Amino acid sequence: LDCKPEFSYAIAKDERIGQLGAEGLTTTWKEYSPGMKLEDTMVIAWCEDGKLMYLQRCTRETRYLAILHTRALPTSVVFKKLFDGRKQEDVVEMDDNFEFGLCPCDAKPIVRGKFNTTLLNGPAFQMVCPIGWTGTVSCTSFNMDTLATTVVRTYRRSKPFPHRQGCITQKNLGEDLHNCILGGNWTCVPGDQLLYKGGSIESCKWCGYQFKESEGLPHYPIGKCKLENETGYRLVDSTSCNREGVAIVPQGTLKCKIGKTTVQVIAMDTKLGPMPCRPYEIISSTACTFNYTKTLKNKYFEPRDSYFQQYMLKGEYQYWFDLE
Amino acid sequence: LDCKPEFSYAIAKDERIGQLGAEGLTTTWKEYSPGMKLEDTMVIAWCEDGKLMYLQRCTRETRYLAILHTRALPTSVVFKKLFDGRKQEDVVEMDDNFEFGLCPCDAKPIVRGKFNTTLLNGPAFQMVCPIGWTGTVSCTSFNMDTLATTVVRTYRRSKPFPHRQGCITQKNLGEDLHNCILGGNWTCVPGDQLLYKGGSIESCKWCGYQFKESEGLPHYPIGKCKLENETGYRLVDSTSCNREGVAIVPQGTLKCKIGKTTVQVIAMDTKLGPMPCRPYEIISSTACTFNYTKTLKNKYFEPRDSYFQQYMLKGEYQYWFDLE
Ligand SMILES: *[C@@H]1O[C@H](CO)[C@@H](O[C@@H]2O[C@H](CO)[C@@H](O)[C@H](O)[C@H]2NC(C)=O)[C@H](O)[C@H]1NC(C)=O
Ligand SMILES: *[C@@H]1O[C@H](CO)[C@@H](O[C@@H]2O[C@H](CO)[C@@H](O)[C@H](O)[C@H]2NC(C)=O)[C@H](O)[C@H]1NC(C)=O
Ligand SMILES: *[C@@H]1O[C@H](CO)[C@@H](O[C@@H]2O[C@H](CO)[C@@H](O)[C@H](O)[C@H]2NC(C)=O)[C@H](O)[C@H]1NC(C)=O
Ligand SMILES: *[C@@H]1O[C@H](CO)[C@@H](O[C@@H]2O[C@H](CO)[C@@H](O)[C@H](O)[C@H]2NC(C)=O)[C@H](O)[C@H]1NC(C)=O
Ligand SMILES: *[C@@H]1O[C@H](CO)[C@@H](O[C@@H]2O[C@H](CO)[C@@H](O)[C@H](O)[C@H]2NC(C)=O)[C@H](O)[C@H]1NC(C)=O
Ligand SMILES: *[C@@H]1O[C@H](CO)[C@@H](O[C@@H]2O[C@H](CO)[C@@H](O)[C@H](O)[C@H]2NC(C)=O)[C@H](O)[C@H]1NC(C)=O
Ligand SMILES: *[C@@H]1O[C@H](CO)[C@@H](O[C@@H]2O[C@H](CO)[C@@H](O)[C@H](O)[C@H]2NC(C)=O)[C@H](O)[C@H]1NC(C)=O
Ligand SMILES: *[C@@H]1O[C@H](CO)[C@@H](O[C@@H]2O[C@H](CO)[C@@H](O)[C@H](O)[C@H]2NC(C)=O)[C@H](O)[C@H]1NC(C)=O
Repeated sequence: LDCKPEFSYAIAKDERIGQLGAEGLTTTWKEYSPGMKLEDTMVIAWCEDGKLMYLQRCTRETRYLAILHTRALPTSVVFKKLFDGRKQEDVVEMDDNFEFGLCPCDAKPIVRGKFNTTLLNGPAFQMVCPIGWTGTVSCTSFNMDTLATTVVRTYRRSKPFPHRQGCITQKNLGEDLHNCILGGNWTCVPGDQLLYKGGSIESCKWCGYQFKESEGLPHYPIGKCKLENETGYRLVDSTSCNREGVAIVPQGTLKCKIGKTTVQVIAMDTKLGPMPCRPYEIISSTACTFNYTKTLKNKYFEPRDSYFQQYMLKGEYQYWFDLE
Repeated sequence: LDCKPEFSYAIAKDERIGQLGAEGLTTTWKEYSPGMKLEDTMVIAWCEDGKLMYLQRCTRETRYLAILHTRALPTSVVFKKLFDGRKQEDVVEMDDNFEFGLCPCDAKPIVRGKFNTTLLNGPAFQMVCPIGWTGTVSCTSFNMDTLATTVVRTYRRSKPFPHRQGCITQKNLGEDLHNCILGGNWTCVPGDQLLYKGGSIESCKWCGYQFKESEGLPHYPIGKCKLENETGYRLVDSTSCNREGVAIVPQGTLKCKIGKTTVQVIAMDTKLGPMPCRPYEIISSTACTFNYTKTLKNKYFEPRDSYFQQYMLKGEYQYWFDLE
């Protein structure tokens, strides 16, 4: 129903009309206002403009609204029931996208469940992205004198939630993007690393050396490589950090160049082998004239010398020759 | 009977006195000399005391002495029979030293034997180095009236002549020494070249090029090689004058060396190989400097470039490199 300009209103717990008037009032009478509001310990209620509304502020006892025309007789009071009255204890199965929770009887939540995924604002409470959640939250309360304590209402989740609104489901552990197995924003219980489905890429990391462009590598992209918009690295390819006896590493022993990047490399074997990377510092010194560079045991950089149609190789250095 | 002063004497074959003299006369009449001698092709006589004595120089024709008294009629001569005219024949086996032949009755020899080995000086003849000859010369004689013809004596050699101290048994052709199967000085009917059983060589000939010294060959000596007492070459070996895909000839196409000697040489193939023979002229041309020479497509002379531990080959030239 609604409220009307010329009536008195009050609330009541039972309709019992005693001799003198309404017997079971909880409140004092109240004459109309466009936005009048009425108040007790089991309910609040309100009129807009133009309409009767309420918000049960606990639910153990049953409450009816009393109404009595301002002039009319006390024993003439009329009751429409606003919420039913029952006790004790509950369960509320929380729907797949249940988010904002709200306990009743100024009662503090107790959280049993799989993981942490909660925001407690007093007896209010909230599931922040509990994707993959199970547990049961019981709004209990404790008596200080007697150390007994008891619950009003349980909210059950036997089946795990699925995904939802703005629930970020990918975290950085160090520099690597990692999945979120369960939960979303900050309840991320992280998983396996993210694999590269595709995308316009900015940067590749391999063997502990970070590259921009296709140039020099067995293929591009390779190693692990991160997107422009994003923060961390997605897996791609675990190509081994060795290129036929010559392995590329942090530490030593001579420096060549891939694409634009510096690189250190050490040789594992001493047989004839191709250096993977283009070389660093090419030093010259026509009669016969010759450029050369430093190398490893038996390892040849391209290009071959045209003149001797071959890679030309003392033992430490690889040479190139022009004869006039 | 006897020769007296008041007579003339001559000799006759037939006892015939025809009209105007004797007919059978093989002389001109000889006036008495104390020591007159009469001579013809059958017999020769002499008067020593006035008594007569003669020595037949052949048997076949029967002869007389003619005697005409220096006054007398020609038609009155007389004759004494000096000796009879038996026509018999003999046969003669020549000593192993047999050397010089002699037919009798002014009789042409005609010769049957193995080869050419005779000098013919009318009715006498000569065997020049008849080494290993066999045959029969026979001193035949014609008659133009009767067209029969006959021999007086056959000289036989059934068994072949051995060699005989004074006969040269090896002929020189080109610069090659050659045996005489049959003959000696200029009757040499030559044979195979001489095999070199041993002795000091002055010069070897291999592949059309003359070597003095053991240096730079499979061994020494080799090919064909001529001794210090001699004039031409005895065969020793015939090592193939093509060497590991590269062959050595008169004309073309570049000149390497062995011992002190020049050698022309052509390529048998292209697939890599070893020469063998040092090279002609090494042309030089400080930082790096480089000596080199010309060569054969993929063929290398010794020694390698030490500095690269390998053979050093652009395509027509072999190089050696100095970084000091
Ligand atoms: C469960 O999740 C939240 C994550 O945000 C944690 O909230 C913090 O709780 C600590 C209590 O130890 C408080 O001091 C902070 O006020 C909260 N911080 C933030 C950023 O929210 C909560 O503690 C987690 N539960 C744990 C770690 O047991
Ligand atoms: C998880 O985080 C994201 C990003 O911070 C949240 O999405 C933004 O939330 C703000 C509110 O502050 C709104 O303006 C938009 O909905 C988002 N921002 C923009 C620019 O679009 C998301 O709501 C978070 N989820 C939680 C906390 O559960
Ligand atoms: C950065 O960019 C990639 C590639 O565009 C983003 O991937 C998008 O996100 C959705 C799912 O969240 C994918 O299905 C689509 O492929 C992408 N959408 C569009 C419109 O391109 C990725 O999420 C971004 N990473 C961030 C913001 O960290
Ligand atoms: C050795 O280094 C020199 C530089 O001093 C190279 O010189 C190049 O040679 C060409 C002609 O052959 C010149 O026209 C260019 O100006 C030079 N190019 C560059 C990129 O500098 C020489 O070719 C080098 N030899 C090698 C790499 O074997
Ligand atoms: C023995 O004597 C004569 C004269 O020397 C040889 O006659 C030769 O025979 C050839 C036939 O091949 C004729 O053409 C010539 O009349 C002769 N030629 C030469 C080169 O002598 C006879 O053959 C001699 N016996 C030989 C050479 O073995
Ligand atoms: C071949 O010719 C030579 C000389 O022109 C002859 O020489 C004689 O023979 C011996 C060899 O036994 C040589 O030592 C001497 O030159 C000569 N010796 C004497 C003792 O005079 C050789 O006999 C000739 N043979 C012929 C033509 O048949
Ligand atoms: C040059 O010397 C050789 C080797 O010595 C001579 O061969 C000799 O001759 C006889 C046969 O005539 C061989 O059986 C012997 O081997 C050699 N005899 C001696 C004593 O060494 C060859 O005849 C000579 N060549 C000439 C003179 O032209
Ligand atoms: C290139 O030719 C010259 C000859 O002019 C060689 O130089 C000689 O070799 C030694 C040591 O190698 C040098 O010390 C001398 O100056 C030269 N000696 C004589 C006697 O000339 C050079 O070694 C040759 N390089 C080659 C063949 O690779």
